[PDB]
Amino acid sequence: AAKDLLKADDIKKALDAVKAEGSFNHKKFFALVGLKAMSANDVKKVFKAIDADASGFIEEEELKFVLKSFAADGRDLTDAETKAFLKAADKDGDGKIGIDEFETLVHEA
Ligand SMILES: [Ca+2]
Ligand SMILES: [Ca+2]
Repeated sequence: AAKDLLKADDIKKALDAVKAEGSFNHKKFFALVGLKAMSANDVKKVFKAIDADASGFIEEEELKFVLKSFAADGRDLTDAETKAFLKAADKDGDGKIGIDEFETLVHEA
């Protein structure tokens, strides 16, 4: 979904910016990849891409592999990057990310 939804050149730019281990910031990533200005309806389509097992939530293991939803060659996130992303996104503290939490995170910038 993500690569159909989003500009190829945006994706390359976003992935380039977070190449170095430790450099992933969700706010910067969302802005560069082009998710920031997208409608809730369209952000939902990206969410479903990241929700690999179709559970309805992005749980921690899926967050670690978030970059592979944008490029198959996307690196894993580090433990710290994963924890930082999870803490920012998981608004209710239940350990995983629901759609409405994801929507809010994308648009809170
Ligand atoms: Ca899931
Ligand atoms: Ca949650």
